[PDB]
Amino acid sequence: FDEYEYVFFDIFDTILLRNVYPEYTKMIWSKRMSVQFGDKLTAEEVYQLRSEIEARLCIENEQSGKDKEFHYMQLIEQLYRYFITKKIISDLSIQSFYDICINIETDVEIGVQYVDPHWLELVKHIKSDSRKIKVFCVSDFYLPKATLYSLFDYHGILRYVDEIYVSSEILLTKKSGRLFDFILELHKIAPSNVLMVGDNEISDYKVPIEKGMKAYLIDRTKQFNKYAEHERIHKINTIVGIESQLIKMANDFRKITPFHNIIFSLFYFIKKLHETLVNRGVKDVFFLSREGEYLKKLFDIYQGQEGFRNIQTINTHYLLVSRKATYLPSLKPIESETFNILFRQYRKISAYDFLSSINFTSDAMNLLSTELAFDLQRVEDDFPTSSTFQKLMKSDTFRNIYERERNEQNRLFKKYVDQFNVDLTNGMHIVDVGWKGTIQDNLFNIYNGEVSVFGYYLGIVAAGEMRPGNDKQGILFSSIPVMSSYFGVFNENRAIYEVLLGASHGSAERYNFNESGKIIVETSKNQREFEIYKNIVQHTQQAMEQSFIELCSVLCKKSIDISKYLEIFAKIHAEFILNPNKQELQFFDKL
Ligand SMILES: [Cl-]
Ligand SMILES: [Mg+2]
Ligand SMILES: [Mg+2]
Repeated sequence: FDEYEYVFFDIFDTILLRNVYPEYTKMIWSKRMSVQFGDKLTAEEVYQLRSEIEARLCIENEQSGKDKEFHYMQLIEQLYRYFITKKIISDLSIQSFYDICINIETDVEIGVQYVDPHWLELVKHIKSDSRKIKVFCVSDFYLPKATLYSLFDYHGILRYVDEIYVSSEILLTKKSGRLFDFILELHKIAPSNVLMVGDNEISDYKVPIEKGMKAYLIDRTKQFNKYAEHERIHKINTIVGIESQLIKMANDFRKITPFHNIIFSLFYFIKKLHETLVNRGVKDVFFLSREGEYLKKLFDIYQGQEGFRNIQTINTHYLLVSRKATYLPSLKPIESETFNILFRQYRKISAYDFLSSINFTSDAMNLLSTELAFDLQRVEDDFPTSSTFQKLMKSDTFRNIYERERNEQNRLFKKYVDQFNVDLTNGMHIVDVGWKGTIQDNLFNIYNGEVSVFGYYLGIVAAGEMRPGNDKQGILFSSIPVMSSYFGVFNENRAIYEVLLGASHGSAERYNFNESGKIIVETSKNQREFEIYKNIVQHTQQAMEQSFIELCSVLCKKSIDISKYLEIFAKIHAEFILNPNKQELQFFDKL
């Protein structure tokens, strides 16, 4: 050994290593900023704008008596110029625009960074035994010192470091050597009492040796080869071999569970849905029972696999709703209600069917049938023109129970929603499989049009009562206004989505309070639907969760627009709908 008072460590590719090549973090930040601001600019246009500004400040700071370097606030101030002149931002000051910027990049770095385990035992040795050595960090970088304080604290290594010196705070670099002149002068260090340790031969050895310090150059040929082949594959707008990679990933999953490969469609839905919610500025989203239980499960996972930590993170809830629970409170007063939504698909029904669809109780059913001398069980060929329907509409007992239970369920459901701590002032944002968005039409009526409702569906084949304030969206496929690209692929045999997206509980029936006044949603326990999930759907739901993670490690933390490869997902989907092999068909009939 010699005898050093200070050990100076380079940061990047010395202490912190990246899963991606270092330039890819500005591309990922570019894609996430393009989603952040309304897709006004593409992921590549914001990235080109960052390049043009970064190399601009380098040349400008160079010939201002400073060194070739830029502070992060200088980049953000210029970005605020282009954004506000091109009308990309609105109601956004410079300070809040900086917050979104620095939080995307801080989460981006956190997602791909990892500390060198060799550096950990090393810095532990330095910070232990007995003789007291101080540990500094000198890095040529653009992020503020407070940002690298955050990263080191998050990695749990800031306890071994005593100072952090970044070229962005004083705009002096290790390359020019002036940053060394500043640290040695301020701290009053004798050069020969410093051991510099880094990966660059110029900035971490040649210049330190010239300044009088002892230096050690560690080898990174194995780490920079990993960056070399990763840059071969991941560019700003493409990933080479992504088609064969997905298709190969789709050949080995097929025997896991029957119809295991719709998980690729669900990943496209989850990834494009998230872009749409963040683009719309959505902070709260509701997943509808019961098909939405597994959809929320995958959406909560996805945000965790993308590294969303402090920005572009969405709170998700679970709204216990069913067609039956949401239709009654949405109706008009009996003087105007025609029940057309119920009569457009069901006509050959019984009074028991009708009184259950408008969600009457068995006591009301056992009183109306008993009072009006009709059979509750008897099914009619045309109920809207039936005698029993004409009897009910005229009966005052019906007319009493109708107004009482329509206004109560409306009051009880609305206070059930208030328990979720969501401000419907900006809008109620809902996600489901759908096809039609029936429940959404009910929800919008329940609030009497005072609440803007936004629907986001896996697929949409029927518009229903779409109108201003009642908006619907088909993420994977839609027929509004026109059929979207590859409509026939995902619409064909679309029943498998309802099968594989079963929930663990019963269907939502009605709303009432518990003991204290808090609203409890009663569910109908259908024993055979419970057995289907427990013994079949639940197992395949968790087997697809694992293949969903592997799709995440290949498609999360990238700069790609997922919509550019919908054809690849349409390809994979068709290979088991246009040719579903052997027993997969018999599994479909069982449930
Ligand atoms: Cl450096
Ligand atoms: Mg370095
Ligand atoms: Mg990692």
